[PDB]
Amino acid sequence: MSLWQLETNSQQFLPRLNGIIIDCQVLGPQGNYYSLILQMTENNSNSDYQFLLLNASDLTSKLSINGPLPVFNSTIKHIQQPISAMNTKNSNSITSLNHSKKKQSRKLIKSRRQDFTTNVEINPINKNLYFPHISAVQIFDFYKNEQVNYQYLTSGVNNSMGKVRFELNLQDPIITDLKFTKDGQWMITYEIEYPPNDLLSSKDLTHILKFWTKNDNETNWNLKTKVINPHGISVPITKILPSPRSVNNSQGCLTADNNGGLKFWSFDSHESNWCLKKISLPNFNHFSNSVSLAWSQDGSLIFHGFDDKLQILDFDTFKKFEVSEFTLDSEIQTVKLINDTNLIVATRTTLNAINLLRGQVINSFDLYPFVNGVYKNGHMDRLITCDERTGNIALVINQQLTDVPTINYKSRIIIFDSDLSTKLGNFTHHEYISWIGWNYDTDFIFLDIESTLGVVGTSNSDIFAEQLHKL
Amino acid sequence: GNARVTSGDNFKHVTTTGTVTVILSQALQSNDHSLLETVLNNRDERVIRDTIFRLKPALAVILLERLAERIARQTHRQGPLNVWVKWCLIIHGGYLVSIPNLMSTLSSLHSTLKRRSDLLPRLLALDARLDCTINKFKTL
Amino acid sequence: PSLSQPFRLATLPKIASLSNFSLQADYVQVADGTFNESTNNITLGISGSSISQYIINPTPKLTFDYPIPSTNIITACNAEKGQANKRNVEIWAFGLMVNKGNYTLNVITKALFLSQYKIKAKAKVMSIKIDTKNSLVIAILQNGLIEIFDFKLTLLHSFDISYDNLKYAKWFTENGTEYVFVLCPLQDDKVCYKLLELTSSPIKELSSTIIEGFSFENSKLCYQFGKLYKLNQGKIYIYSLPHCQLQQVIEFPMVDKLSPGDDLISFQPVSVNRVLLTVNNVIYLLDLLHCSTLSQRELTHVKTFQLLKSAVINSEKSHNSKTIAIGISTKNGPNPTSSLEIINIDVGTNTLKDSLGKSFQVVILKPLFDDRVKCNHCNEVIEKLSALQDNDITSFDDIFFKELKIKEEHYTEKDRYISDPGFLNKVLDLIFGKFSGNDYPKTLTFLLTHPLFPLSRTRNLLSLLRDQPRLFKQAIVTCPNLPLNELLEELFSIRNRELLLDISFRILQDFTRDSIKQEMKKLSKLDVQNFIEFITSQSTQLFQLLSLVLDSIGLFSLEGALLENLTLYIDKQVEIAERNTELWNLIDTLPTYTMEYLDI
Amino acid sequence: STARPRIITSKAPLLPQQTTPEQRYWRQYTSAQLVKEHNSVTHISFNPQHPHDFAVTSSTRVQIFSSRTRQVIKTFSRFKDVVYSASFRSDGKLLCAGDATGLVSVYDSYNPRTILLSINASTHPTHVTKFHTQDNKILATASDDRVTRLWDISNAYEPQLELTGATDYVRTLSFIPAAPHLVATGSYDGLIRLYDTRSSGSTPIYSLNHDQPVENVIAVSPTQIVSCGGNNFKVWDLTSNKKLYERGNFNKAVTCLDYVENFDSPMQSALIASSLDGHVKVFDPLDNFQVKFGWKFSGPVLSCAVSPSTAQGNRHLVAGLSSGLLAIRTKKKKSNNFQRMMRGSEYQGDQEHIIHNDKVRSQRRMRAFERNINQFKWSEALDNAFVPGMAKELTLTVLQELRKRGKVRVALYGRDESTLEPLLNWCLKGIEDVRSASIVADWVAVVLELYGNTLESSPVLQELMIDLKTKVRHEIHKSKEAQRIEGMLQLLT
RNA sequence: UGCGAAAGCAGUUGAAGACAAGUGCUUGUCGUUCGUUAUAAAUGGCCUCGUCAAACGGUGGAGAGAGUCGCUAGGUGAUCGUCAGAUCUGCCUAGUCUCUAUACAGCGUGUUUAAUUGACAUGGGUUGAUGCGUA
Repeated sequence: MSLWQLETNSQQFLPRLNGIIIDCQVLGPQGNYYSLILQMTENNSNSDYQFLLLNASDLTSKLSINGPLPVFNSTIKHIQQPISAMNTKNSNSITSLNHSKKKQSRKLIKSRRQDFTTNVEINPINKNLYFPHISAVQIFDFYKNEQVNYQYLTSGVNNSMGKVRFELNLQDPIITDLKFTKDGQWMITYEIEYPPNDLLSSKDLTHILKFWTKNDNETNWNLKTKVINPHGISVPITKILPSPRSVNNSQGCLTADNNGGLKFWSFDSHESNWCLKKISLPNFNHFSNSVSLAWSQDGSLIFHGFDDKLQILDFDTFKKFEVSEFTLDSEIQTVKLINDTNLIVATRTTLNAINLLRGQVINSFDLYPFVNGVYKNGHMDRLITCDERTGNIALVINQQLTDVPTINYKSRIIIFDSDLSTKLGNFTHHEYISWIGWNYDTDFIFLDIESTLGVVGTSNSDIFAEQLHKL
Repeated sequence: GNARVTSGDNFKHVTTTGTVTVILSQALQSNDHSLLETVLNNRDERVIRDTIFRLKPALAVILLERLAERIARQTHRQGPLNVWVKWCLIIHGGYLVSIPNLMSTLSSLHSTLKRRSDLLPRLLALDARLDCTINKFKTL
Repeated sequence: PSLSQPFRLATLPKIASLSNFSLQADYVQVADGTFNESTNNITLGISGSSISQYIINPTPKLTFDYPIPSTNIITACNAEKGQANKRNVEIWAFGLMVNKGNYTLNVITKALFLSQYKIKAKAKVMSIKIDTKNSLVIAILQNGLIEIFDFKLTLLHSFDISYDNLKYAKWFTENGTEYVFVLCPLQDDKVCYKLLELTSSPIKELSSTIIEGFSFENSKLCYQFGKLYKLNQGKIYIYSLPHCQLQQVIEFPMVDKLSPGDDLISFQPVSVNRVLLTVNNVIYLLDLLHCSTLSQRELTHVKTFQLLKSAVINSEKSHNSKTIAIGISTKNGPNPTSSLEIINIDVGTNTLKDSLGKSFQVVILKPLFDDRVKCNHCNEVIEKLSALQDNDITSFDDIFFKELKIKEEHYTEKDRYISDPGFLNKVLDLIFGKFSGNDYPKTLTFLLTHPLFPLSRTRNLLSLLRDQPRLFKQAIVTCPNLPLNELLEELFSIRNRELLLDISFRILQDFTRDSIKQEMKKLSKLDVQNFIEFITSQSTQLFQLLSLVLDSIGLFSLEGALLENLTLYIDKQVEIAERNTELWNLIDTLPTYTMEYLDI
Repeated sequence: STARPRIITSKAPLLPQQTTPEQRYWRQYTSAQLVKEHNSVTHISFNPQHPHDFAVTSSTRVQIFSSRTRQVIKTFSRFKDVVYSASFRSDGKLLCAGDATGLVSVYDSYNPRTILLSINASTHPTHVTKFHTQDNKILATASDDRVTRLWDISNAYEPQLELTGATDYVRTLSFIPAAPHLVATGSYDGLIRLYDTRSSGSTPIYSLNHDQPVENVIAVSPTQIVSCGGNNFKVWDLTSNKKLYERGNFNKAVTCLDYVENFDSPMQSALIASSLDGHVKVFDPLDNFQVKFGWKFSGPVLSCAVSPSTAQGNRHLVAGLSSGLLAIRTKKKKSNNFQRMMRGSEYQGDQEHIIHNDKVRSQRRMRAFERNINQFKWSEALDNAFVPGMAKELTLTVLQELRKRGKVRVALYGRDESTLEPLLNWCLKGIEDVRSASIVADWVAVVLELYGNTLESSPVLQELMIDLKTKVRHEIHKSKEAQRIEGMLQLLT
């Protein structure tokens, strides 16, 4: 923000604001306050406005107001980027605006991939809500409905400078996954750093994994360890699963690739840092982004679903149990065990409940009519959530059309008991529900594309007293 | 800050006179770097083969660890020290096969060898470009 | 988890009371104090014969025996080692009843006879506890009286529970404080449960509750870690202390088939949520938390085996998974002979790993919703197909495709309904029986593409298809869960170059490197030699398969002359690979005086 | 608004054999002084009290070295034959010494002229003379007579107690802390004998078998005793009377051993052990007695000592060599009118109601390359990368930052052969290292694609490419080999 | 743009209307429409609140620098030359050997697992700017 002094043509600066300045105004009889609107053009999926009221005396934020800041997979409704000197990924040129609007409407109507699902996390110790914004995490308190922090978790050109023109084509590191241990004292983050274009190393993405810690009283997460290129070079980490309380008192986690490899990391007190405890070989030449991972509460067995095949691998030997292999009709999207007995496996064409004790599928429900190609691999997992006590929930969203598809959506929540025998509840919401997850209480929280977090859960003295106050 | 950077390939926590086998065994057992360094100073390949040939299989494993750390810290020794590593694997290969764990004990070799090989595709790309420009002005 | 063979401890005497095998267990009593995980000694009271102590290991042997008159039945017996006024002593406390007229309570002290005392009991002594710390012997009587005595059998305190006909009394300790509970039958299948605390009075009542619907006549009762186990009519009822509240009822179908009267059942706990159940001569180790049969054993040489007592592990704290249990075995023959036997038991790790796939309990796609939004009868089929005449391909294809409304000869996502496995297996059985030789129906081609092709039919599936060329390439490409061994045998036996590349691609894609390496170790040295010669005569998948071979062959096996030819080929390939890579990168990649002619 | 983030230095993944916090402390004993004595320095001891001077026994004299000055301050040359001990008492006032003649001399420390007490312990040599730690009056002596007499300062005519039972030379004596009655002695029998002075004595309560001649026995803690003999040192627990740990990392026979605890190092306690192979190594009792540091000297080490826990100043590590050399390593530790006019600065608002603090803490000064990047001076920041005496890691960051900012061509437009050679010179050496190889490949690619024409007309630029092509070709061989050793290393597993 | 793995496999980038410039014709443009899954460049770069010195605690290191004609393995030059070799008691690269404030980089010592203090009147004026030092 630049204050031009017109008498001498000089200027004063207030740099490193949270976003580009959509609007600016002087608010006060004597110009006491400045009101700003910030945009945060990093998130292309949605336009993230923040209202900043600054004290003109010392240019400090008197009041910063913004709602939840989720990053949806694809742009929603009629979100359009602001106008810039050039057409870039974070902006539109003068000419490109109208064509981009038409293309966006045509994409929303005609195309069949209509994924806007967003990743969100819940802090167990505090029940704060963590949104992995691009290259940063927004910590938001939904009980109070106010933001509590915004922390940069990656390297990159994030607040060092304001990108302009060709610099606006740069892509900052993207926080693909963000998860907490069951204890809640450790934070695990997975990052993808994109190289700059037009170099020899312009096609080799860098995959980073980071372990952070903080005491409960503190508010900032401190990076404790950093793994560069886990699982090898240019190999993503598709899935992250924090360990149960039984194993290592919740100081472990598994990372799973698209090559079928698994790596188990744990916090070693002697080394004082996280080290790779166990490894599985991703040697075979089969690739798939559809990878799901579940762990028994006891910690004895781990369920690894790669492409169409599910494997029961023992933790001790970190290998197939000595039936371990289960073939499925289509690719596995999410594997979750509502209870130690019942394992609920969702494939791209159906969802099934199986008894590990009997090894026999109990119930199977068709999903193909609703989920055929709407979502990319792995996002049905962030749609399906499970309680550890009562049961799970299936979320199914439909476009509404009367006489070609229309922009508005309708969402349906279905509460299922363990093994899916009965539908405990059936509710309808009037908007696309991006993400639904289980708060550690009985209630479930869900996030709307309108950025709304709903919850599904179970005398003379008297006269003188008045007048004196008036005076 | 003071965080530790690491990688996913670090599997650490998962015949003739003139042979210097006598000095090598003593140096490895006592971790005497100076005594070890004199042994590695010999470059005659005939010596290198014979010393490792008579060296006890139990001590061979720790020799691989010592060479790996020296190669990782100093890249210029990658050449002369490799022949030690190559002969250790050839001679003590049978013993190395029958060990309960190799990744934890040879973690230093795997990390060091893995690092160099990963640069291989890039260096070919640079070499082709350098040849292209080198060819051009040489003919002109 | 596993069950060891029984080994004999002693041969029971031929007494009339012990001749009734159904009631034989009640006449043999086991001391609680001497029988635990760390004790190598067992004290036993055999009605009318003696009260004996045996050493278990290294070899069973009799160490001490106290004769008893044959007319007497041992109602309660206990033995505990301790210090008494200080000398290390072993206190033996046991009670007898004589034709129901007189009841004897006896305590014997032995130096590790120092003293022997005898008093008349008011009612039948059911449970005896020895507190060596305080030098006390506590006896529970059937008439509800709990009497505390010294080692001289002088009565110190007497507590009455206000209920008679007491039927069950068991001991337990918690947090170092000593507790006891007892169950007293009432009328109309009602049972008073009371929990008592042993500490002015040394007995304090903590809880008193009446349990309805709790029968004794056909119920076997046992206790472990604050839980009470009651087997009745093939159902195990779970009651939790201190209120003895019903938590769970476990159905055990293997007992539901037992005719009432002939099947001899005994029940004992062996660890947390793990019990031992016997039905005649068969021994079952059950995990009740997961409802699984951890182990089963049949004793063919004995008619029946009844559990008397078991040494219980606290697996939550103990690293040891091995324990022992004792029972009475009855032999087959015209003159049955009863023997006391000991069984060693591996309880396991108490993890879900142990109970997976061992449950003792024995689909159709359903719409998600019962009822303006954008859209993105098996047995009769089998009956119709079976009724056809043999070798009738056209009719068989017509019925299968038309009736299931399949449009394609390969599986598609729209055929999800047909994914029921039982139907596919029966169709496969018909295809085998209905057709043999060189002609198979198009239904087989569709099934080969089905993701849920039964595993049972995968074996030899390539072998059945060795006639027809086209059926391979459908099976190799798409048939699921094809065994690796058959693919490797076909890999090294086939000369067709195209099949080799597809088989190589299939093997690597669906199997891990280590799994393949083990199998190639089995393949003959000539076959691998032939394969290597094929090479010297998509390619990486064939070479990567070669690099696996050299790993399987090992250093010793490989031969020098062939190694020379293989080395030369690889060096040529490396040069070519280097050459091509250079090409690939290339594809990606004023004078003072000048003389010129002017254009006019 | 937020303060500008600092440029983060590039840190590659950790390599083997990193520096440990224990190593960083012990490297600080840098200043080394090598003194030559007449004969082998048999024993070295430290005064328990300030200033903690240490006495060295050599030939027929005892020398006390000042801690701060590191030079001899007192000399005790009254001894006719060889000396064998110089241990101080706990108070530090007295130092006792044994002699080959067997006489034990007690002198006032820092007063060599005065002799307080002279004891003829035995006709054989008296190798060990040590004051009791808990009790000041009683002095212990062990001689080649194989009887370890316990003398009393007041009564010097007869020993208070005369322990026996050793079948060989006794050259080691130790007092267990918190157990004044207990006394530990180790003989060349290989047996460590423990005695109870409260009882009648003269017969060990029990013996611990070391199996090799015991050269020195030290009680690290009240319950743990560490004994060094033969080629290893073993730590015994008296409550269990069995050896908890044993370390035989030494080559020659370990000779001396010392223990220091509760000192300012990262390691709470340390155990230094001489080897007789020229090595003195540090062990951590908190970590199962694992090696944490080591030194090498010219010849065999006979005595080692370290400054006591409460040194109160510069610490000292002392090594004693049989050749007579003494090696010392040390870790060093206006007008009144104006003031009355300006007298408020010292006040910190202790008595005030509200204390208000807004001063921002001083950030470290930024380097030239960081300032240029902060000011968007892309070309100048590149120049600062290649300057004489610039750290290799710091040069890599500015190259990585410029790439991350997307300014690789932007920094390279306005350049010629004169200002391009510094970048190529670094690239020639940076290509060798694994960390900078990838960055060199990108930067070298751009300059070629951006200065092809200039390269043709400039001969000096060409030569930089010829040698560079030679070096990259050499890296190809190294990377290709690493794949082959990796390839065969897979065959083994 | 679709699919997929990240590698890649297939497929696109059209028509009309209006305006400006140049000479009805040509090019270029669009805060204009329909349809399809579908270079840049107006000299224009980010504030201030406190600096300097000396310590301490972890985290990294290619160590920061100087010697040693002491060894090991290489590369290579000037002149002469009977091609065997000579004088430069040749040079360079790497390792080893000796040494020092770990001498090098970085985060922190508002409370943290650990770890700090000290100096200054944070002003105004004059001279020197051909400043000061060095070849």
